[PDB]
Amino acid sequence: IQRTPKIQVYSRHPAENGKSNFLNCYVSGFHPSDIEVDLLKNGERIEKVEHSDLSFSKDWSFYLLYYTEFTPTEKDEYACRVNHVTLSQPKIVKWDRDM
Amino acid sequence: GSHSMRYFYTAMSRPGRGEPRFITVGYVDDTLFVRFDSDATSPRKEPRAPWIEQEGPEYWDRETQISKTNTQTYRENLRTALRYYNQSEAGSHIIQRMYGCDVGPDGRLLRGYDQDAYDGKDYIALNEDLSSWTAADTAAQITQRKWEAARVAEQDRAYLEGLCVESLRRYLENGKETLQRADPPKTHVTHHPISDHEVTLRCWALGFYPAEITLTWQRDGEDQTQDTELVETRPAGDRTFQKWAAVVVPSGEEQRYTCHVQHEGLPKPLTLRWEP
Amino acid sequence: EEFGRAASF
Repeated sequence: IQRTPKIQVYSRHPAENGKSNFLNCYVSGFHPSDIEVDLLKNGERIEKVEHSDLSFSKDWSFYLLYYTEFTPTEKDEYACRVNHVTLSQPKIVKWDRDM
Repeated sequence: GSHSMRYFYTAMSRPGRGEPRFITVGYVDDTLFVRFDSDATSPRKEPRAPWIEQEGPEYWDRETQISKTNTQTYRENLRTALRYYNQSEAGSHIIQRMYGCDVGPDGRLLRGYDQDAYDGKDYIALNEDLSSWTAADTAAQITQRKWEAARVAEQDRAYLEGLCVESLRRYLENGKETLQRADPPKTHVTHHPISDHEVTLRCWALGFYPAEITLTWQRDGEDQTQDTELVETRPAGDRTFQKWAAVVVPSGEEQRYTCHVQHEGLPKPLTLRWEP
Repeated sequence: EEFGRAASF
């Protein structure tokens, strides 16, 4: 009936402090298709985040990639926040540069 | 080697918020090349890969007309599905379709596909014979009878053996620099202490295309399926994909573990170990 | 290229 999103938060390239990169949040495995995804920089919403065109896997579950350019530093914290009909509250997944 | 073309429709009703949204995306292998969204300022088929840009204005008009007609058909289909499942007009529902063809290295048809779903559950599918259908339930059986009466399978078959393979062959030639280039994974093993006596070994694959890959851990040459944490393959956003596999191992036993990597970009499968 | 015929449910 309804399927809750899987969530991964990660970079396009290996992270290097002071080097420009892309921050990604990949949401997948969910149904139905409406989903809300924000990228966060130190708890706050990053503006003008882009996303991929709605696609789905062989099991009919949907996937999207949300992404923005970013320059990681040692002390700036990043996360992805996701809401879906299956979730009672938004789920926040912190960016871990080793995941 | 072998290749695929697939189109994916999502038609989503939204009572109270206008007519149902209709979205089409087209792929060759793991490469998005075309999109359509009924919610777009001026809805048209739009190119999403450089190699489809050389298709003429006739192509774009024809492809755009197909999508506009389908917007209407799939809206009709959503209304019909309500009747077939005795459902109210208050709720939001989704029909999905995926269809296309696979070809071999010689470019001949390997197999064709045309399947639909309703609210994420199989609804009806063209069988591999391209002559007959499988319906999931008694509602889809109604559709099957209509499609049998109207010889829809024969129409599918003529498309999948003709235009589907012909167009895919042309896209593969026009896009040969990318559609016919496998990028192998860049691979490494990281080591993270959990605690005095356990460590995580993580086997990374990065920068690979196409998406298909196999990453496995062995302990003393034995696959560790049940004890491996495997993430879903994820897009990097530069066309490539990423994946990792991780095991928790006793400290001092790291060398009993090997990560094995298979990908079509590799001449042979790779074996990797933690390199202290 | 898409197939231009879509049969109704």
